Amino acid sequence: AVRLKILNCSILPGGVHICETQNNIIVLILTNQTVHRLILPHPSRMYRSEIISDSHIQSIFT
Amino acid sequence: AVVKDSRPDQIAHDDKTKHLKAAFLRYCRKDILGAQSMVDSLFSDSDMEPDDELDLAVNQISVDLIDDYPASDPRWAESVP
Repeated sequence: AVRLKILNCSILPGGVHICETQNNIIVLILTNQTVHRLILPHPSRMYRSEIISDSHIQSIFT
Repeated sequence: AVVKDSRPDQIAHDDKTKHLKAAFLRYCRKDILGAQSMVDSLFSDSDMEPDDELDLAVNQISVDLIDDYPASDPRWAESVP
């Protein structure tokens, strides 16, 4: 869980979009008077293996 | 050559345990410098933070060490012919 405070502009309704690239997740968010692009690590680029029998797992936010 | 994501248990944990074993073997061979270098290569020692993953890795290394006879011991001498 992450909390992002775009303090100045309130986020427009329906203004958050997500696109995928083979390395990263690109988050494009539009507000009334501002536009933002964020880069997040891809799940497969954060290594992919769940051979071990577990009940909980770390997310991509550390 | 870090492995991404900590999580409870995966291949990264095995890599960390192997690094701990190599640093411990260096310490047995009397090299504080290489052991500390590997330790810094995984976790900063300037942190006083509680690291359950670090403690768990240390505990598992201790468990393996106490439940298995150490490398280069007379137990290997009769294990080899």
